Amino acid sequence: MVEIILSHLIFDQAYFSKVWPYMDSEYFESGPAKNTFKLIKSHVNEYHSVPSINALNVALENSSFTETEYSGVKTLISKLADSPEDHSWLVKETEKYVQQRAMFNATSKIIEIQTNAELPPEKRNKKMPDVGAIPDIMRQALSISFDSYVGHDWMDDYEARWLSYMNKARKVPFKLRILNKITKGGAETGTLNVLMAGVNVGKSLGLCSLAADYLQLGHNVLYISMEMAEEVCAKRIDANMLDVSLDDIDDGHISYAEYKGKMEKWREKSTLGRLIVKQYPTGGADANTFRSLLNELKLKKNFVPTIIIVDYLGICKSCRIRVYSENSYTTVKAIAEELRALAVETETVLWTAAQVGKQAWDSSDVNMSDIAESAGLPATADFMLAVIETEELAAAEQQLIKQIKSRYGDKNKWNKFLMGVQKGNQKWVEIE
Amino acid sequence: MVEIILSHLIFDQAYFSKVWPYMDSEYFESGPAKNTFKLIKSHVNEYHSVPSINALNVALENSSFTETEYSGVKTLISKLADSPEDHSWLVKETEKYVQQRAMFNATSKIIEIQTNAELPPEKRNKKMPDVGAIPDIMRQALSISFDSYVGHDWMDDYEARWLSYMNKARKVPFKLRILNKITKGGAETGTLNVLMAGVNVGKSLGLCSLAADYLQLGHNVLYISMEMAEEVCAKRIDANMLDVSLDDIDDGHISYAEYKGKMEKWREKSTLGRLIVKQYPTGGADANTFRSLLNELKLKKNFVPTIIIVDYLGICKSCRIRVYSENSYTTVKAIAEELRALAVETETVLWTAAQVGKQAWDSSDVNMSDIAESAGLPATADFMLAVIETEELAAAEQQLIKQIKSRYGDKNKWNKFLMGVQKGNQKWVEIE
Amino acid sequence: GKMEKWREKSTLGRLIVKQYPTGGADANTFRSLLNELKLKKNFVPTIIIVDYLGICKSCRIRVYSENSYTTVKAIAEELRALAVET
Amino acid sequence: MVEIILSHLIFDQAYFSKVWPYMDSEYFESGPAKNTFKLIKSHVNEYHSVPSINALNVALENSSFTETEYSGVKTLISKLADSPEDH
DNA sequence: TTTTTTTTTT
Ligand SMILES: Nc1ncnc2c1ncn2[C@@H]1O[C@H](COP(=O)(O)OP(=O)(O)OP(O)(O)=S)[C@@H](O)[C@H]1O
Ligand SMILES: Nc1ncnc2c1ncn2[C@@H]1O[C@H](COP(=O)(O)OP(=O)(O)OP(O)(O)=S)[C@@H](O)[C@H]1O
Ligand SMILES: [Mg+2]
Ligand SMILES: [Mg+2]
Repeated sequence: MVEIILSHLIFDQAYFSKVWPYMDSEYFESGPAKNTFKLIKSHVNEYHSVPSINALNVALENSSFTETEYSGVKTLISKLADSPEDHSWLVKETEKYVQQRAMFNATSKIIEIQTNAELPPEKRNKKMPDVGAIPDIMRQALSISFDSYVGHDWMDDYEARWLSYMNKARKVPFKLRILNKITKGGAETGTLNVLMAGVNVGKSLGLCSLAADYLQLGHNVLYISMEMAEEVCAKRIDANMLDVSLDDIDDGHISYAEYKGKMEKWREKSTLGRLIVKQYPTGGADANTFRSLLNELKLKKNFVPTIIIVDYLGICKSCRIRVYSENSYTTVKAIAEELRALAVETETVLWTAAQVGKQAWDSSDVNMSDIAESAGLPATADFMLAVIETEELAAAEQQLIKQIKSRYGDKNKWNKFLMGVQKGNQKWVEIE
Repeated sequence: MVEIILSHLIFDQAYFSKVWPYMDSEYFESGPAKNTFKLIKSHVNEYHSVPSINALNVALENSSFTETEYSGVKTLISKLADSPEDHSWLVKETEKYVQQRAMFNATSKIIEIQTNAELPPEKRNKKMPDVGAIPDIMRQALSISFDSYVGHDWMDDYEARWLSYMNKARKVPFKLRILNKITKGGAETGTLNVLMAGVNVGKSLGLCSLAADYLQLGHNVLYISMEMAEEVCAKRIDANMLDVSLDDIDDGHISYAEYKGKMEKWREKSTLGRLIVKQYPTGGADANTFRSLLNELKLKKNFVPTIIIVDYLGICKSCRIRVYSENSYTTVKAIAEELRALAVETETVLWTAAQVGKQAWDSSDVNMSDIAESAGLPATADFMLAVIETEELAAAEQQLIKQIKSRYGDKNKWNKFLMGVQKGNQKWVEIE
Repeated sequence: GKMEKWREKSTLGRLIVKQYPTGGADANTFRSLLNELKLKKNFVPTIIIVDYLGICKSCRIRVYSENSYTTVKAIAEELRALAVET
Repeated sequence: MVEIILSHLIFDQAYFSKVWPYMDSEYFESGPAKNTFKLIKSHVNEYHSVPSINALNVALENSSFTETEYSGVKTLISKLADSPEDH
């Protein structure tokens, strides 16, 4: 049914718009269909417009086809006449035909490779790849996109925009009321959020608390620890969930009976996600390793996270440059860009913590210029919180959170607010 | 690798238990391998235990097939030896072989289906799958892999994590009341512990004292001196262990009789550990050099250290920054990260020392900002003790210790505590 | 009601919003996007607005063959060349 | 004496202890010996242990090698055996 | 070899 495909490519515009990128010369035939599709594709890539019948004829005249190909293309172009068909049905049939033809090409290549490899080494040909590259061509036949989004037309796509507005398909709510009220319903899907604070003042504590809350809200959470082992972060999360004090696990003040009892009482709830903690060596993992980790989790453990928390994002590799090849600014900006690209690609909320230069350690006020590792991070950041803590504030068992950078709302409404962080329990609560 | 797989299935149990389920009768061959695996699977089904060579022989005897196949399988069970290869390599190569054989079977089925399709409809078998069934089997070719430990799940790994809780895994006691009290059972294997003090305050004294304390408690210590020679470090260890003042060691007050007697007395103590001292030129020690000499000499001296000490962290050499760099911050941070990574890879407590800034030499208190030569070190350090010295405390033979940073406990609970120092004895004592 | 009221106006143009991965887009990628908007739709922009220039990737430098003042300036020159060309 | 060197690398543990870290790929020849030591290097860098004969000629030795050099490599692997003498 | 950057220290 290639003739219908070509006729609707030429005479229809919505049809051409819907499925251009999945049209390839290897999908029709070795005869007139491929030739006329080559004509169409040449005109398209040359003039950036759907050719008309006159344009196709003109391209035919100044071509290098023999008599047989000329006659076939001329007849096929003559047959091209517009007909009324269902748009969705046409799209579905195009998907079916493209899938079937890709599978046919794949299996033909498989036959060729297997048959030639069966031959003795002298009889076989080196022009054709060995059996080793069977799976890739086997998996490329199943990796056809079939969906292409060119842009968000402001006037033509206001229905979907309003559906996203009312449905809040982007916001991911917190468990703290103050965070929701300052972020207008939580953090969005493809975003990078930052906790800015000094050394040993509650960065990883805050990230573990956020991970615990997300896990409580039925979310698949992937905690990527860079400074402490898997058991340490899992112990912090255990202290947060089971309400066991962190000192108690060390001192053995909790019996295995009660620990297992509350573990069971947590595991029975259906409002509980899956948490996978994956520590990497300090400065030894990159965004490509993160993507491979996601792929392996999905394939083996059937795990696709919705929240990915990376504690101390700074100690990574940019995956584009050699490690320590550049200065701190360049490599950190590249790592942050890769992290936000991963967040937008997987539509996963990405939380992290930022180091602060010595000029703001033990200081009651923290600004965005006080960030240490780079200035390419705050530009790439969608939300930053200062987690300041002075001696007096630490005495009162609280931290001063400052909204130094907010893209979800105005950062001058509730700029200062106190948070009741419980240092022992690795969890913070709202003062209200 | 049919022979290896069959052998380690018959003999090994860890290999058998790790991957029994990912084994199909059609993975092996059309000849003797399939028959032997059929016999193994039949024996496992009849009796839920791994068979033995005699069991395979008798099962072959009571089996019935062609005499040529009988001889082939009998010869096949004549070569299955123990051959204890590595288990990780075993499972990895078995996974590779299984994936290759699954790919071969899928390819063969695809060829058969395509050949059946390219036939007149009269001469076709309806039992054969249609062309449309080809894609899904391709997924069955790609969706084959052994389950592997990807991350640390917080729920379905809680029992092992509790095992790591009740067992004080990754803990090394200190033989000192305040140290074990503040670290909640010693430092953890694969961490960074640092002493920050001014110039000539007792950093090397402290490291030697810790090395001796570990040596008493049956610990192997890899001392790496960057400033002092091996003889000097051995002398400091002697002064700490034998309670001989540094004056008496080089003034001749120590006699060979007493020295020999005390040495043999410590030799008879089976609780005594093993200590070595490797010296490197100032700024000429590398992480790769750490592993090399230990690797070959580990075979040569059967010595593996629980505690690795690197004197004067600030004057080491990086294994990633190839050329010398004037930037203190980047180089020192990279060196600290390299040290922490080496410690975690070897799973051994790493101790070091650090230099305070020029402004902290005359100060009675030391802050974390007053560190020198970098700010990446306080970020990479799991534990930091400031050895504060002042004239009044020096007169009282006491040095203040202030836990600047602690990931083992709360650094505000016992932040400041006096520790008695015997500089002549080069020893640490706890004030009661 | 407001959307349809704006659509009723004959003085209203067209707005196309396209998001690119941070670092993934390029001046040649921008040109390909313009060609795609001319092909798929009848859209030929008169105003092009980019949130930030330096995020993009140079079409001539491979990845980071040189420093910041060889890629950022190259992208700026490529974007001005795009403006002149279109 | 590359054959003796590789034989004692594979079979003698004490020899591997004092001689392997000072060994390199380009220290034997450009023929089969280089390929054999490359296989050994890959195995040791992948598992931190000396490969067995089976781990060498079965798991490896099935890489992208031409027949002329693959035959030589398998011949070299065949002629490997321990030699009793002092370390 | 020009640049841009974060940084420690006189
Ligand atoms: N194991 C622990 N037991 C008890 N309290 C702890 C423990 N670890 C940390 N704390 C407390 O939590 C505070 C912050 O700890 P962290 O979670 O490491 O915050 P941090 O800022 O990420 O630390 P770094 O190493 O600078 S990133 C410390 O100052 C202690 O008061
Ligand atoms: N051989 C020695 N004899 C007597 N006292 C010594 C000796 N070595 C060090 N000390 C004393 O021990 C204290 C500092 O010793 P060390 O630990 O060697 O110095 P440090 O902490 O390593 O600082 P550095 O490395 O010299 S900048 C001072 O009070 C010295 O007087
Ligand atoms: Mg922390
Ligand atoms: Mg000293």
